[PDB]
Amino acid sequence: SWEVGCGAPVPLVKCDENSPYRTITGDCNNRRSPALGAANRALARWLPAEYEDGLALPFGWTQRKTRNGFRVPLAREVSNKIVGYLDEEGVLDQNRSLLFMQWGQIVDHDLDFAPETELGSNEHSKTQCEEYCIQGDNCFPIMFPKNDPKLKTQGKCMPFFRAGFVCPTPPYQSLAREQINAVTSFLDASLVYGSEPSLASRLRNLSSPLGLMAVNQEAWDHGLAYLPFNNKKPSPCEFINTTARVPCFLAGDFRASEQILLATAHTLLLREHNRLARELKKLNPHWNGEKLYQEARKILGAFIQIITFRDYLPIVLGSEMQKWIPPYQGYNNSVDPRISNVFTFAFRFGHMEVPSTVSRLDENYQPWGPEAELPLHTLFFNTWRIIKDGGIDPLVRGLLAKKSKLMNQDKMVTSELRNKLFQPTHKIHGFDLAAINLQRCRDHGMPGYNSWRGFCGLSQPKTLKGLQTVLKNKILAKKLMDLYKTPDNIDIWIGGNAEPMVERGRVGPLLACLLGRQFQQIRDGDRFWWENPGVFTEKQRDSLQKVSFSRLICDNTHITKVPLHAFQANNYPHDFVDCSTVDKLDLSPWASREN
Ligand code: HEM
Ligand SMILES: *[C@@H]1O[C@H](CO)[C@@H](O[C@@H]2O[C@H](CO)[C@@H](O[C@H]3O[C@H](CO)[C@@H](O)[C@H](O)[C@@H]3O)[C@H](O)[C@H]2NC(C)=O)[C@H](O)[C@H]1NC(C)=O
Ligand SMILES: *[C@@H]1O[C@H](CO)[C@@H](O[C@@H]2O[C@H](CO)[C@@H](O[C@H]3O[C@H](CO)[C@@H](O)[C@H](O)[C@@H]3O)[C@H](O)[C@H]2NC(C)=O)[C@H](O)[C@H]1NC(C)=O
Ligand SMILES: *[C@@H]1O[C@H](CO)[C@@H](O[C@@H]2O[C@H](CO)[C@@H](O)[C@H](O)[C@H]2NC(C)=O)[C@H](O)[C@H]1NC(C)=O
Ligand SMILES: *[C@@H]1O[C@H](CO)[C@@H](O[C@@H]2O[C@H](CO)[C@@H](O)[C@H](O)[C@H]2NC(C)=O)[C@H](O)[C@H]1NC(C)=O
Ligand SMILES: O=C(NO)c1ccccc1O
Ligand SMILES: [Ca+2]
Repeated sequence: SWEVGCGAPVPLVKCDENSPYRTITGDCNNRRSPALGAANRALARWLPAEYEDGLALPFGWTQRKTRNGFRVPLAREVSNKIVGYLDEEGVLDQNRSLLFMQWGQIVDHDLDFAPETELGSNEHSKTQCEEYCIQGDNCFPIMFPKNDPKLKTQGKCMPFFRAGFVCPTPPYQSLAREQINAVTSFLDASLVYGSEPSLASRLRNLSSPLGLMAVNQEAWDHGLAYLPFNNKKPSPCEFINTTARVPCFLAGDFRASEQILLATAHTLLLREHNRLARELKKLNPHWNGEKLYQEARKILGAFIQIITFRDYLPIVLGSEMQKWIPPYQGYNNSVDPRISNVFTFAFRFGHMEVPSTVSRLDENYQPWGPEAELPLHTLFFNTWRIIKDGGIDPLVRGLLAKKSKLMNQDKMVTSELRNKLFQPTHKIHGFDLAAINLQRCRDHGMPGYNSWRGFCGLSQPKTLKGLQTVLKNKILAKKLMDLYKTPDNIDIWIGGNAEPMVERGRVGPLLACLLGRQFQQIRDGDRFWWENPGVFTEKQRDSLQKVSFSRLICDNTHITKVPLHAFQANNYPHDFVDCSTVDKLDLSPWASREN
């Protein structure tokens, strides 16, 4: 008996085996093993976890224990000496729009979420961790180096809490610690609809038989919907501006308001569901609410799948695309569709793609107002700039017309994220996402850089010189050695991202392998994959492959000019055409006759 037993975070129910619709939780996708890919289950392990005590303590916890003979460097040190930089000039990606970064975050949020541990509201725990920086239980602080300016200004550490895990929440004790994925592993738009029946239902408009999602009642965007506000106070969104007092939005995913451009994409998707559902009510007047909801939902999930696999993946993986994701051959019930623990770190290549500012453009795509270009850090958990400063059209135009940041070995992550991150649970704009990613690697018990190179069949450098040749960078390799003392101890997030980009792509070999395997598996092991015979009809398929992010914008905003290939860098006005030139989604194939 393999470690097959434990199952408890978990909400349990029965499977209607002939339902043409996915469950909200992901259960029932695989017929022989119904829990596969479901939400609130453990992240899969492609390799055994590596903890300090073999079971649960992260490396770096016990200051005297080493990793292969050496102390592991402080997360914030590595951040300071390797990841930071000062000059934002020359840093933009010349052939990827801001939308390229933004889509990655959306896909990521549909596939994985490992929430921090809670246990204790009205507990000195949240206090003992932030106020005193005392390591202990789920408090695993990021200590500041000596010479770090945050020491003079912020305190002795940045609080950090370990990720939730399967089985409990209490002192669990024997088999290795496994973190939770709170969302469904299938690319199914769970970030729009929710992963729990509890939330899925609350998101819906059930007082009307139209199969629509609830929309904001306090505010409108020139007649277009906004996501509803969240009930819960205190909300970090009203905190960043107690005068405006505008709460975070309520969406299928809890991270929706982390930054204004993410909330903007969530709004576009909410609108498409309603557009689709009312458009479907027109062709099938007899269909009921539930049918409208499920059928629009199914359509929206196919859209996310199509854009991801047809438009997005090919420009991340480049020439490695064909190597890891061969053409679709059909559903394979033997494939594990679960998202792996390491994927959630590999997919973090996106953090190095975020630029320092966000712009709002007017109708001619020229600056909108006098304070049109804003620093990223003022937009974390900011919903007021949307409700009170022009709606989403100005931000959407920036998404289309501005560029992503390009990964650069000398310029990894912007200070907006590296020194000024705002955490929903705390009150300063002073966190470091890079140090957090590093610390989280250790928290999730990740094998080191060389373990993953071997897994992907790549050479494994043992020397500084071996490491120079792989990174193709003498000094980066050297700072890496000085901090880590052996390439075996290099945290995967930084190791993976330090490698040069493959041809036509935006990640290196190690990441291409880790990303590509994962995507191949969630496609091949998804019974509801859009191309799987029987999910949609042939005619429905011919209609779905004409979707494009450009059309989505046209139908759901007041923007009338869009580029044809939204993910590449596009210059206004030459690369911008009229919305009426853009292929629409033909829903006639969804018309039924029941006589
Ligand atoms: C602010 C943040 C972003 C933009 C300004 C941002 C952006 C991205 C991109 C573009 C990603 C992929 C293409 C991506 C992936 C994942 N992130 Fe990240 N992200 C912002 C902020 C955060 C924060 C805060 C976290 C949590 C860090 C922690 O470990 O505590 C974060 C994480 C992740 C993540 C893991 C999700 C999970 O499985 O739990 C990605 C796959 N991002 N982000
Ligand atoms: C900026 O990036 C653009 C998109 O990545 C790129 O254009 C793309 O170039 C590739 C070259 O491989 C072509 O790829 C397509 O080739 C044919 C289409 O003629 C198809 O049969 C293939 O399946 C594949 O999709 C495309 O012509 C184009 N890709 C897309 C999706 O439009 C530009 O070259 C880049 N610009 C610069 C200046 O480098
Ligand atoms: C917190 O949110 C506040 C309200 O949203 C915001 O104040 C608002 O923004 C500015 C003040 O700086 C004013 O906007 C402008 O309005 C017209 C443009 O249509 C101009 O002609 C005006 O001169 C003015 O500059 C709003 O009047 C103002 N609203 C209120 C109620 O004060 C704050 O700036 C936000 N504070 C922080 C710290 O973010
Ligand atoms: C649920 O749907 C109903 C019906 O579509 C929404 O109410 C309508 O929409 C707007 C704003 O309320 C107005 O044109 C009418 O007052 C309503 N028409 C009808 C037929 O009721 C309602 O806003 C939705 N509720 C939520 C919470 O989203
Ligand atoms: C369905 O997926 C399974 C699991 O990934 C595939 O298994 C392959 O089959 C060989 C033996 O025939 C196994 O050793 C490997 O796990 C897989 N091959 C390789 C090269 O790794 C299987 O091929 C798939 N089945 C179908 C019908 O496509
Ligand atoms: O935004 C996030 N990820 O992309 C995020 C992830 C974990 C915790 C909170 C957050 O805001
Ligand atoms: Ca999902």
